Amino acid sequence: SPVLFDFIEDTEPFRKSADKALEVYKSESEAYASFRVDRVERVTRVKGGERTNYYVDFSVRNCSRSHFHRHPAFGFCRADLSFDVEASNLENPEDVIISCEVFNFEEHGNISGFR
Ligand SMILES: *[C@@H]1O[C@H](CO)[C@@H](O[C@@H]2O[C@H](CO)[C@@H](O[C@@H]3O[C@H](CO)[C@@H](O)[C@H](O)[C@@H]3O)[C@H](O)[C@H]2NC(C)=O)[C@H](O)[C@H]1NC(C)=O
Ligand SMILES: *SC[C@H](NC(=O)CC[C@H](N)C(=O)O)C(=O)NCC(=O)O
Repeated sequence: SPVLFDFIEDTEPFRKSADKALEVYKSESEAYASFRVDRVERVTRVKGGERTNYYVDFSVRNCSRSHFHRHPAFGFCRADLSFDVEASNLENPEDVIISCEVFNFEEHGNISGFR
């Protein structure tokens, strides 16, 4: 059985999947409580003998940093959605694995300095 790796060009149908994966992620990681999906960036499909996996790569924002003129923040997440090969839509993955990494304006280089 060959394994097929390719990309889905129309990512908008994965937006809800990204929203829900972030919701799940933040329920386990309290520092992420204020976070919201920015854009779905890329979706990769891997089709195997057993499952179809979709890897939904998405940007996030730390909305608590939109208040009080805080330092900006951004993150990238990947959600791995694993589907029964018989699934007819995206709504009900058998399981989901999510990781996220954050990029804080003030923790990198000299960009948070003054003249
Ligand atoms: C998203 O943005 C918010 C705001 O920057 C981040 O929450 C803040 O996280 C810092 C570091 O944990 C908190 O500071 C800590 O405060 C505790 C108690 O005050 C103190 O014991 C620690 O030494 C530390 O200074 C800060 O309170 C918290 N701020 C707010 C307003 O909630 C959050 O971490 C960012 N999320 C992620 C995933 O990066
Ligand atoms: S993180 C602050 C909120 N952002 C969003 O809800 C979506 C992400 C985008 N970066 C965007 O909105 O441009 C927010 O509260 N946005 C403005 C509002 O008051 O709705």
